[PDB]
Amino acid sequence: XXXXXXXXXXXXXXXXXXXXXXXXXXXXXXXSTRFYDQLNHHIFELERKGGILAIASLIGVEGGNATRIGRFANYLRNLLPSNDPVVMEMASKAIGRLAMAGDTFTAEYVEFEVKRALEWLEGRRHAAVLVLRELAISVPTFFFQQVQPFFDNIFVAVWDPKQAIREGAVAALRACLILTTQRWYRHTFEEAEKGFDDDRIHGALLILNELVRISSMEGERLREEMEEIMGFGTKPRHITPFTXXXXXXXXXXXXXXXXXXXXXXXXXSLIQMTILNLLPRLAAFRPTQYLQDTMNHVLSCVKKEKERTAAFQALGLLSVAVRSEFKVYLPRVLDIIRAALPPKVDATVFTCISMLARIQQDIKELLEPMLAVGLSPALTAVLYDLSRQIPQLKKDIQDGLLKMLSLVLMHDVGSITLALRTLGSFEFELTQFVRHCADHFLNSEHKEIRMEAARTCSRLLTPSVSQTAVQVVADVLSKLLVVGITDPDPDIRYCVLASLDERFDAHLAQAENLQALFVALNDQVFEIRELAICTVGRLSSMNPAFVMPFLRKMLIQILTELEHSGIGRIKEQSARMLGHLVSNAPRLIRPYMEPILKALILKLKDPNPGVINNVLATIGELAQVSGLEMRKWVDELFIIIMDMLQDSSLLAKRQVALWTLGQLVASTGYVVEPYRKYPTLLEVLLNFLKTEQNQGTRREAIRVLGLLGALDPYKHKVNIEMLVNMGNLPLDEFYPAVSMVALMRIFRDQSLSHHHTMVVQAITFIFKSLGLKCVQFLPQVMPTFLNVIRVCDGAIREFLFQQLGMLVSFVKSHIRPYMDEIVTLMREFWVMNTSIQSTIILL
Amino acid sequence: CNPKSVLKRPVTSEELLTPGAPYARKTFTIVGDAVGWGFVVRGSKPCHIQAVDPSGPAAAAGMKVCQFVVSVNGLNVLHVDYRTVNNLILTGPRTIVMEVMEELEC
Amino acid sequence: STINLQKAWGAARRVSKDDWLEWLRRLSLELLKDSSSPSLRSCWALAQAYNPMARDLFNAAFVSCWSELNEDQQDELIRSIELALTSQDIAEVTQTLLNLAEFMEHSDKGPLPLRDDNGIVLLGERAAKCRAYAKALHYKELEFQKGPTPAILESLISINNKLQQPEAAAGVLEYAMKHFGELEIQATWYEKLHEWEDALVAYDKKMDTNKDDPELMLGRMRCLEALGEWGQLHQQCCEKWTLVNDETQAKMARMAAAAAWGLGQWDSMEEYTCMIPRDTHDGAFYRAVLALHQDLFSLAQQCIDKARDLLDAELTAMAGESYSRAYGAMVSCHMLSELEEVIQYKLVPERREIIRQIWWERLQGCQRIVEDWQKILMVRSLVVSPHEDMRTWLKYASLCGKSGRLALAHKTLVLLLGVDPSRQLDHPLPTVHPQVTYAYMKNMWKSARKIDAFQHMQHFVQTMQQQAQHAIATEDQQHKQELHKLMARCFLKLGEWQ
Ligand SMILES: O=P(O)(O)O[C@H]1[C@H](OP(=O)(O)O)[C@@H](OP(=O)(O)O)[C@H](OP(=O)(O)O)[C@@H](OP(=O)(O)O)[C@H]1OP(=O)(O)O
Repeated sequence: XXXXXXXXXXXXXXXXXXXXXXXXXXXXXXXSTRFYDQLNHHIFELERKGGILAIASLIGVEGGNATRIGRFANYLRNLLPSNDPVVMEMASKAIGRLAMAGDTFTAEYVEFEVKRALEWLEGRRHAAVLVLRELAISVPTFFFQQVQPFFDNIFVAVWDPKQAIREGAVAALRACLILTTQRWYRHTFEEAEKGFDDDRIHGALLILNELVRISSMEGERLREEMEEIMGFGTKPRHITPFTXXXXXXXXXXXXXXXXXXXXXXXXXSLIQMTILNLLPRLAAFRPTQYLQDTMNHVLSCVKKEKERTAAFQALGLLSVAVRSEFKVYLPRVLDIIRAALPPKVDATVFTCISMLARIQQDIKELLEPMLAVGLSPALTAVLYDLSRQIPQLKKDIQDGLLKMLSLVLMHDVGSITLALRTLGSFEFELTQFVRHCADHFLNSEHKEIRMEAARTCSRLLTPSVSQTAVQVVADVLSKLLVVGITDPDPDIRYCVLASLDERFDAHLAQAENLQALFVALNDQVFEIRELAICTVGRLSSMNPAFVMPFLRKMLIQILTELEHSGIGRIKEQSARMLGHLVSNAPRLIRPYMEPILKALILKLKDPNPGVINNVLATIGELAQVSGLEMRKWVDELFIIIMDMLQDSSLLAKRQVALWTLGQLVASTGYVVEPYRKYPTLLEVLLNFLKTEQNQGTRREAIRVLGLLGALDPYKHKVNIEMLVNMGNLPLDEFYPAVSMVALMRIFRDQSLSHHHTMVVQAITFIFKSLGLKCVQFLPQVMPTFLNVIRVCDGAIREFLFQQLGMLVSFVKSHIRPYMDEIVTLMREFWVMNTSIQSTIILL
Repeated sequence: CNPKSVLKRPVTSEELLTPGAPYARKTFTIVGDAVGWGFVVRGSKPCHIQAVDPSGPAAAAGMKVCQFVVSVNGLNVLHVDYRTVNNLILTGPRTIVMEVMEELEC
Repeated sequence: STINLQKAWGAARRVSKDDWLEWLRRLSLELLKDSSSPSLRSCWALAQAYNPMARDLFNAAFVSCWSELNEDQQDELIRSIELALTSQDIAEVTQTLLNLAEFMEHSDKGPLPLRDDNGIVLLGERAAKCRAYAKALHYKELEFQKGPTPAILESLISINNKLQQPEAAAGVLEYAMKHFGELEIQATWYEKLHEWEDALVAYDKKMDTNKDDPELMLGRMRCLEALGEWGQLHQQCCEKWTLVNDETQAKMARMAAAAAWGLGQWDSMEEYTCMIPRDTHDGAFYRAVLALHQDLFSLAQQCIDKARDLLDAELTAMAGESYSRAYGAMVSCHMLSELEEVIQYKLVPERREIIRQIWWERLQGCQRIVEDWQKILMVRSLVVSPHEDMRTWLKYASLCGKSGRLALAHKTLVLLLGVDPSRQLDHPLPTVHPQVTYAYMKNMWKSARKIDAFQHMQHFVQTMQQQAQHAIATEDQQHKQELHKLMARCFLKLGEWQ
């Protein structure tokens, strides 16, 4: 896009720049090569954030290539030596995305960064640390290639007086020790305890914790879950849609930690933060003297500020680990919580109150301040998971929680968003609210309110005999259908339409709703159109008298757009649409299967990849729906698919090719006989196993070898000189004979076009060294050599005629049989060109 | 000889129900897998765990063979047949909430 | 002209594939440069730019050089050849040097002497890892000629089976019987030869004298499952569980589940399948089977895909070296795709007769080995009792007879008949299912009860011709045509027997 591409480049150079980088990545999803390298170089030299956004995004989507790797490697190698913060971490993310591309140069690029990282071990030191952390996560194998340099250099470099290194290098030690445990430990504990004997505190405590934490995931698994905070009996659809040392040192890991936490209680915020993280995980390994040194730092940090968030997380682990002995410090903790909440940070306080239960009847009184705090996603996630683990009063929980929601929804924008997310996330017990919600969505100009109130109402209509209740549900769903047709914002239209599930099909099958749905089959958005035609097809069993005439009209129109529109996209969309009918309305389509299949075969014999892919996915869906009525056309379909399977030139994906072939063999029941008709079938299907890298595809290539049966080896047999040279001759003759044979092989084909001069010279020297015994080889050499002179071009011609002259001088009288051809050659290739004339006169 | 019995304890009825003494209850939440959970319950009255797949998710989260269960996914199944529990676990969600008696080496 | 050669010999600092490949290229080009015959020396320049030329002249360069060397250089070379094959062997380098050793055997000069005996042991082991089973056999036969040992005979047997030459391996067991007797013949040799009857006799003789051992228990259980004696195989399981370790436990359950499934005891089958490791193909398959027994269709499809995923490794390895080796995997894929067509059979009543016809046509394309058929029929028996499809189990009974396993053939036919004629000798044969009865009589004749068979045939044909006359209406004309086609074959048997 050239001018406009450089215009938006400087626009992204000078939120908005992340939306233009995501749009450039979206433009690279569809998509010259030189202009993209120049545009990347234009953004590089100028700003540095937009340059990293240009490099990393293109490589991931457009795909790593030898050209692109060789060029952009120089750009990445220039940024790392000297750069600003934030831009450095973005450049390190561009390394991780390059290293997970999965190319042949990845082995060189990763080991180039790792070797230079070991040389360093401040924009140099922290850069190498970010490189080692992301490579340890993404690439465990080549990260393990240098482990002895890793530990030795890092235990020196970590204990330098720096903070950014201590944050990352310990996380690199985390990624390394996890790989060591699953598959050094003495060298870790020695260098860590040497460091312990205020910069040399918070690093040693994390190293001792690594031996404790990895040995026992029970401590970490509580923290890992709090940070983040169908059915097996379902019948599948009848038509398949297309698709030791850490335990003997853990005691010393807590003993040398219950002193550091007692000494460095308030020395040099950062150290107190790492102490309050580590202390619970050490106590969860082995809980009283250890508890007293833990409890003094944790309890004192709760009253303080800038730590209250991490303090309760540590306190929640301590409450689970130390069960009975912690009960002494319950009045201290609960008084601080009763003082902390009135001010409304406390989003974590509720998460840890959930982990406290993870109980007594006192909690009943604790509910009246808890709910008075306010609506947060943590609070309602807690009370939901509270009633899961301890369902003593699940009725009283829902009583208070519905009373809270009622007080809220009786009465800014972002809160109403979250209030709807709450109302629609987990189950509840709501008629007036929904008729009032029918007012809010219509009378709200906010896109996010409408989109959430839509998600909420669609979720809250899961309870779906009194006539009045039905008429209410009918009214709301009629209003919803109106929104799904008339709303401008297609996202809101998509959410509403997507939310009209199987659950509502009793209501959607009503006459009025079906007249609406028909209008919806001509929506501007193809995806909504797809979803609407699916719904009407699904209802063709409920009310076929109405639905079947309308799907017939739609079928004719779809097949018209397929056959008569001469456009890739429209035809691709039309096949997809015919797809949704076959799957959702198989009864309707069965009588019309022979017309449809002839139209589709005609499309397969037409001279865009996505069109053929959707046509194949439809034929595959017709197979199952046909129910043995397509046998007559089986032979034609098989030939076409086999022609398309062999070779990679065909645009159509092998995956769907193999999938539709599976569905044909399966439904129609063509077994054993196809093997006889097409004997290369077993050679094609055993070639995919040696070529394909995709799992899904390899699975299909197996599933098709399954359905076709296991052929008897004999039935497959029905369906389908150098040593000899030496066996005869003496060695002095053998050596010319094998040399000649080896030269003759290269002679033929286009291999000679590369090794022309070399091959010809060797043959001449052989004949000269032999003498008149070369006459033997004449019938081999001459016919080829003459045909080489005929099809050779340019400079080589002259050289060949020179060497033919040598040949003729050696062969002498024996050249008589081939002389006539040589003259013809000369006659044809004699020109007024001075060069060839002197050559031919010599010949 | 067709059935197999691996439980040394002949009967545990009226012994589990009494609070305290031989065992300490624990709740083990097991997540489903692509090929199944990997546990079998074959206790007539107490529904003791028959076998556990050593490489399965259940063995990773404790779930030793010599255990007894009384509640599954909330519903209390302390006094039902083993086959009935097998129906409940299959008809239930992919993730199963299970309580293990977990006798303390006694 | 032996300085660069001795560097290329005594380097051995190569820690990858392309490093040894580079050693090869440097070695070949140095041999061409050296080569006394100028017709080869002239090709050195071409061999540099183009690799195929260097490899085609490899054997001729070598012989030319190796003849010139004055013994001392040959030892320097031979020592380096030994090290290259023995240590850091690379498939591509190996099969080059094997083709060199073979070329040297055909030469007048004679085979290169490596580590004594001309490396008859080394080159055999190397060809075996190269999967050059014909070279392996030749070398293992040279070793046998020098001396006969039990180890040699064992390896000879395994080589023959890999080469799809069953008769030769059987001949090796006949040699063992004569010259070594019986003690030297292990039961595993019968197991490899598919002599399941003699292997069971061997494992019984061994388990009587020697105290019971994990190895001899699994060997005898493996024989019982191959024979299909599910009664005895399930008895050995139930007796020995607590007596067994967890390592043998994992090698037990794959056979114990097969036995439980055969007997139809689904509670036992669930216990056993959990003990099978999930990483195995069979572990996935048997979990997918207990899915379809409990109607867990969603989980079944999941387990089948993992089963296919684990069959990836097997299918690829077998397909690499001939279709015949790949047949075992092909049968695994047969059973997987049949389990997919049991889900359809349990969901679509309209599809039932189509599925049966497909099943019948598929089984006839498959090879007539009784093990493979038993596997496939056991799968289909998940939703089709033998009475609902007679012709499948009759053709099966036919194979059992012609393969010299009349005991299994008898059991199969008794199960189809409905009762035991063997017990009630005085009673007449039941006339319901006449095609079954006829198959039973022609089995009885093969069992050398040929006076009794003849008498039964006379009774049967009198019954048939009376059952025809009285039941001939216009309606049953296709039935009448099948009843005449039977009676005709009965009359022919009567004659030949008389
Ligand atoms: O083994 P035989 O006593 O000679 O019997 C054969 C044999 O039948 P079985 O299936 O019982 O072995 C043939 O089957 P194949 O094993 O060769 O496949 C069968 O032929 P078909 O498979 O074509 O039915 C043939 O039957 P027919 O005489 O109708 O050709 C039948 O002969 P008898 O029934 O006369 O013994």
